[PDB]
Amino acid sequence: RNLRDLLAPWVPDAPSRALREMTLDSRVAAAGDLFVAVVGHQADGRRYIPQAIAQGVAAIIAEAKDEATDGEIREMHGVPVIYLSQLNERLSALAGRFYHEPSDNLRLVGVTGTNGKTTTTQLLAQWSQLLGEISAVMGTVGNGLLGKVIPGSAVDVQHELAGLVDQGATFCAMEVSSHGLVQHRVAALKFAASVFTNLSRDHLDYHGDMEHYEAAKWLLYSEHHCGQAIINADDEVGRRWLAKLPDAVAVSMEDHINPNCHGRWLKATEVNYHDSGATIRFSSSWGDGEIESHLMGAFNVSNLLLALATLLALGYPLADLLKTAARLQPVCGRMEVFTAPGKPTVVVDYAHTPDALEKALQAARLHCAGKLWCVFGCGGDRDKGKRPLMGAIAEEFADVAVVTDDNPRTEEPRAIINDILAGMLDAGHAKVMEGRAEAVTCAVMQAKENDVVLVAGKGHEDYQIVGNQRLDYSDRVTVARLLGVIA
Repeated sequence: RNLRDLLAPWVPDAPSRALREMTLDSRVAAAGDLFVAVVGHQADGRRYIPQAIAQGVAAIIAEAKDEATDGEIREMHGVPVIYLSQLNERLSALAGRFYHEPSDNLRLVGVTGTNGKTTTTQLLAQWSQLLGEISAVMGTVGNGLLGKVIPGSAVDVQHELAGLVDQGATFCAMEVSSHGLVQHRVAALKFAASVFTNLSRDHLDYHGDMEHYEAAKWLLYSEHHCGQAIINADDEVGRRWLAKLPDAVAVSMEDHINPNCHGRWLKATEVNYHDSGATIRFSSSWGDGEIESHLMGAFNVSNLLLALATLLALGYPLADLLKTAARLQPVCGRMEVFTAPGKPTVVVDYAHTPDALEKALQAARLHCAGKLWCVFGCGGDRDKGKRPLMGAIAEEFADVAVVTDDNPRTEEPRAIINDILAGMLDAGHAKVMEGRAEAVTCAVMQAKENDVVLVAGKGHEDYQIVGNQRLDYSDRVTVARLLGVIA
């Protein structure tokens, strides 16, 4: 890594200097580093140039605004200070070059939208790895090779992607946030494909507002290297964009493919939501098929179809994708199904808010031939407002509500339960059982073979906080043991 080579596309005359790491933070800026001095929200990195120099940085690239002309090379205490205009906009490119263009050395797929990013990225990484990639994810759960995802500027993004390339990754599925996009955090990444799940963007009822939002997003899209575009046609905004993008792939499970456009498409023609997943029949411009998914609910059918369409668009053979679909797993503790011969289906989900609980129950209901049970509680020593709302939801969307404890902390457990029951029309119809393990057991043991039990609020978490004690407890393990299976 050399300053002169780093800057060659933009500044021809730049001095030769060996460089170690690239950093925006003067505090960690060490001997031989490149310090990048940016102007951001209420902070100006240029003010920390002396500190960085004093700490022995090899070189500095700095925002030119109000200080210098674009490409101006200065020297301070023998340290080159090179000024660039619109440095925030160019930081991704600068870091990309610094880290040897990681997105040109693996197949990077970006997933954007309000919901389903995490699941879709996981599915992309898993499925590609099933077909022989070494896959990785970058998202809200963390970054890493599949199964080793460890829990954020344009520099950090490039650095992390380079780390993955160094570890052998040949495929990366990345969550891209609206905020990340707008702040130029992925500006220079070469996406092989870009996936759009959905837009629950409230506050856009005014046509001028929807117009400006769309305009701003279109402008950003046009500036990025998005590669193959894969768009959920079951989303309203999705459809409007598809009408403008004849090379985009349209994905639907609700009959929104327009076959007159002769574009690429994939659509679920029928779905059987059953006691251990979903049987998905689909047609596509690549051929037709049937997938056995072990994911639960309609949203996860959508997520799966988006991943499928993406991998098809990138040239992964349909026959191979079909052969590996049954190996795709849920995100741990997210609508995670547990089944055993002749027992109720049990779903463990992290849902711990009214909206999440409603969604989880509606999803579970699809797979439920019999009665739907909901085992849940609310956290103690936290905002109490959600409690009656979760009670009303459980009463409405489940057939049996089993109210129990969920991290009661130092609050009287029964008081929490009372707040929950208060939200019900008929609290007397709810079951209450304290000891969470006992409540889960009660549902699982009483539920009929064709019933579904949703165990909500913990997901992957393996603790129950009672008092100041973090007790070893897992819904997944409890359910697994009851069903005679392995979590």
